[PDB]
Amino acid sequence: SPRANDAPIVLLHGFTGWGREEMLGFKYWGGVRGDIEQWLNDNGYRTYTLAVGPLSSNADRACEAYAQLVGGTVDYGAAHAAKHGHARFGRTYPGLLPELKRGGRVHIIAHSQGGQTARMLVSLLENGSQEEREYAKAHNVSLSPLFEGGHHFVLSVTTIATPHDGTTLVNMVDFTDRFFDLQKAVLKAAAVASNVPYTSQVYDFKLDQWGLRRQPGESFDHYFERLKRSPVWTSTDTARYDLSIPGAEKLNQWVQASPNTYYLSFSTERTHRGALTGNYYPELGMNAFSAVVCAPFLGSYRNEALGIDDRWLENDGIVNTVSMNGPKRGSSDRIVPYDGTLKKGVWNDMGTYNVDHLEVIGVDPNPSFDIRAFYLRLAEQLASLRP
Ligand SMILES: [Ca+2]
Ligand SMILES: [Zn+2]
Repeated sequence: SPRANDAPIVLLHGFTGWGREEMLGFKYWGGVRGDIEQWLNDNGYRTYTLAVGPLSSNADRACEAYAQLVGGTVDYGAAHAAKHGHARFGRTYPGLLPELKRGGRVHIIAHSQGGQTARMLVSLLENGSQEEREYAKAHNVSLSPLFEGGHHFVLSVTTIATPHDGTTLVNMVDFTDRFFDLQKAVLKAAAVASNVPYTSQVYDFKLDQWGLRRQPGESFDHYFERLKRSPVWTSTDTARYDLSIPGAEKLNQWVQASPNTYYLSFSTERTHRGALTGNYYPELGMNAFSAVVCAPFLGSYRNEALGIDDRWLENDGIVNTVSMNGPKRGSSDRIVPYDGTLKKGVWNDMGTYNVDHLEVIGVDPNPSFDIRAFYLRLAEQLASLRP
């Protein structure tokens, strides 16, 4: 497979994922195994890392990704912003790859939620947003080029353990919510952290658009009343909604595979099936948090009404394996098993790997998994793609 393009690679993390300047240099992409970006760069593959909202909707993360790539101030869209009640504009970036404005292409490699974000970015680049176009013209406000349509700079999207159909882990959270609302707890924690010096050097929640921080002149009384009125607490404009079974399908109904882009999917499992129940159980070696908290639910929760059947029980500790090969629920995308030749406009299913959600990015150890070879082989396939 000879090298047919020299397009750069960008890495795109999933839910909770953090940038290279965060977490004391402990890399999301590589974890305890090393630095994946550096492995790629060392082997002749130009690679950069994106850092978007760890807890934000794919829509918000897509706009952030766009800005970080070509440069400029993040623009969530006037219509979207009005609808969800958060700021329209966000952070300002100088641009990682302005060449993309001048005919350059890029490969995106994404993990978990990042796969949803990457699909959405491609859809927005290709087709823009009709709602944002109409709103801008109707109200006479500016429009981000992201919503124009007619941009084609993404050559490939690779997803690793992505919940294209959602994960039933959100269903567990729906149950737990009755006694412990996890979304609200995390947001309250982020609101506190926003007021504490230095914390964002360790972990940057990137929730500026909700204004969780006390503003310069603001009394605690004003602040508290202002926070009480924020729509953020019960918003569906979050990663949680997009990761859920209903939310992922909603995403799938408009975010489709572009005919100009190669899509690769990698699936993951770290479980074994019980002979009597057909339930799936975490293998020894699965990271402890997933093994105790998530895997038991993922491997036993059924909802025949929703079409959550026995096929949903195999998992990698965070996401149901069947969700990973490509979007299916509410989707018209085609998914084909890899046959030695990568095809445009369809999901190339590259197979299922016996590795858990965190092991596949090296955050959890697994000496049996040759993670270097995994990513270098992937880079070689992407470089083989004919533009
Ligand atoms: Ca492990
Ligand atoms: Zn938003």
